[PDB]
Amino acid sequence: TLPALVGPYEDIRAVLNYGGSIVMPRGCSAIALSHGVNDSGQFMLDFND
Amino acid sequence: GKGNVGASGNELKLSNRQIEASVRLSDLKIFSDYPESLGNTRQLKQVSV
Repeated sequence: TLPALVGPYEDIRAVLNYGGSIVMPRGCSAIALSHGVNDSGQFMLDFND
Repeated sequence: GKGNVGASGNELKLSNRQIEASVRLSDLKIFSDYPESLGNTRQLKQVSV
């Protein structure tokens, strides 16, 4: 979550990465962050994936 | 009754009874939004208005 002074038409741009020793295949080692309003980085919050 | 402003790809105009506004995709510069690191092929998939 990113609670800054954000106005309309503004699109935050953050990236989370993990650089650990254990390497699990790509697709999930890094994620983006666009609006930050309790953003999970996915268009769905599904735990049955 | 009729107006036109803009260039190929990025053009607003009035044709017949309708008004058309075209946006050139390459104009939008989405490569520049995020670093080429951790991304090779970028492509659009969803549009909401």
